[PDB]
Amino acid sequence: HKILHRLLQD
Amino acid sequence: HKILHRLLQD
Amino acid sequence: DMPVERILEAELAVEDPVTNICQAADKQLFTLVEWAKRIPHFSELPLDDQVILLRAGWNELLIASFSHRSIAVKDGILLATGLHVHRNSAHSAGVGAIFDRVLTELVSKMRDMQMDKTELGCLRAIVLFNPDSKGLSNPAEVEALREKVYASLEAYCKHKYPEQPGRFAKLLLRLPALRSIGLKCLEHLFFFKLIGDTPIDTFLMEMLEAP
Amino acid sequence: DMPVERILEAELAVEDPVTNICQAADKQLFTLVEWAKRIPHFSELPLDDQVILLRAGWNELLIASFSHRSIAVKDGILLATGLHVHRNSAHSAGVGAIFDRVLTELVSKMRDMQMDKTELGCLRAIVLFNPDSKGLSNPAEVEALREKVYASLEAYCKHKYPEQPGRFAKLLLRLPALRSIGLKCLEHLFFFKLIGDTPIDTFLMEMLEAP
Ligand SMILES: CCCOc1cc2c(cc1-c1cc(/C=C/C(=O)O)ccc1O)C(C)(C)CCC2(C)C
Ligand SMILES: CCCOc1cc2c(cc1-c1cc(/C=C/C(=O)O)ccc1O)C(C)(C)CCC2(C)C
Repeated sequence: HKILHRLLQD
Repeated sequence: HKILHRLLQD
Repeated sequence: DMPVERILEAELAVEDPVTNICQAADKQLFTLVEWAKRIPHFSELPLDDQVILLRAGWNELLIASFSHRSIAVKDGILLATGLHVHRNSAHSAGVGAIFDRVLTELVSKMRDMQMDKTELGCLRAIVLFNPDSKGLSNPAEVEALREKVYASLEAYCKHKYPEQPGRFAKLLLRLPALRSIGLKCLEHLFFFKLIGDTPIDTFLMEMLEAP
Repeated sequence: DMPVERILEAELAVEDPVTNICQAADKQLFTLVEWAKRIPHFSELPLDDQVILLRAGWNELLIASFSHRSIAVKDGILLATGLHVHRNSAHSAGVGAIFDRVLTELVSKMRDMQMDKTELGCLRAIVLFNPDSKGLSNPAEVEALREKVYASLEAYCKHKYPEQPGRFAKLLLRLPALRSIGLKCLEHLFFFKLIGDTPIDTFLMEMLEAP
């Protein structure tokens, strides 16, 4: 789930 | 829906 | 008026594995009609509307009842037929995931909060008086009955469990889990019918017909 | 603590037809992550749990928002892209029945009760903090946050609408409609993907992958 992980990371 | 009608009728 | 005493009275008055599960469901459909007639004001609604409400709600109504019945059962459910179905037996019959949903989202939550029979009865009456049901001749009347049920349940919770101010909300918030689980069990039944190996009795078959 | 002021602030800070609908959904997925981070205590949860909650709730969260946005729209919805989609256009695109469900069970109910933005925000935060979500490392923590949200919402309803004692219950009882509609829209999306004619963008695609 790369997109979500990246956006939640900041 | 014959069964339900019959049971609701009494 | 909608006294919780009448609702409680209604509950008390009606008191492979897939095959056994479908038998129980069919069996309980006859019992459900009897329950609904004992719920205040339901019998006074137009016959066509009583039909719509029971066709819309039957599955959720039946799931709620067997879930509460299963509160003393470790990792299993008790069918109305007297059969205990264990988690292991569900998994090895290809329906493990949905079975676990019932255990964790319904049975276990009812157990951890000690949901009582008056509370179960009210939640079911709320499910019964569903004003979103398609084809109703007067949704406003059904809504009014739903509002009366949840006014009475709230008053009952404030009085019986005054130390639990969140209890009423907690009860209502099991309804989305129930909806979702009802829809998944129905999906499975349609599939059992399609494959054609599982015996499906007449009242259960009639519920599976189009409106 | 869970002040409704922060929840309201979160809402305000993010303020053929099937193709246009799918564009909007994808678009709003980016916005949703931003909303969730502004909901008190969400960012402090383990990253894996934040992932589970957003994957479990995204659809219901997005449906709630476009439904409230559509309250001034006659027989239609307003997409986040600025497009108004009318009932007629939904029917003639083969998705009429589900479209009408949204209108009658969500948009119209939000309109008839004048659901405000604080209330919408709270219901969404409740949906976000779903302790039934599979794979959570601490469901009890998520449950605790859900309880705080609905304690605050109840207090907010008692105070802002004291003449409507059933309002809090009425709000919570839209959640089963939302669950059901979310599941039906998801079914449709999977079908659009299967047929392969409808463009489905990357964030929407990722939500459609297995866990
Ligand atoms: C409606 C016929 C099948 O209903 C099911 C199916 C299941 C299950 C339950 C039911 C079911 C059972 C019952 C039984 C009630 C009772 O014994 O009082 C009513 C309605 C139902 O949908 C569980 C969750 C136990 C296991 C998974 C499956 C999908 C096999
Ligand atoms: C998730 C991609 C499809 O989502 C849909 C589908 C529908 C519909 C809505 C959505 C949808 C739209 C949106 C749009 C949000 C927005 O514009 O803010 C988010 C999530 C969704 O599931 C409605 C009920 C309008 C009409 C029926 C269909 C099945 C076409």
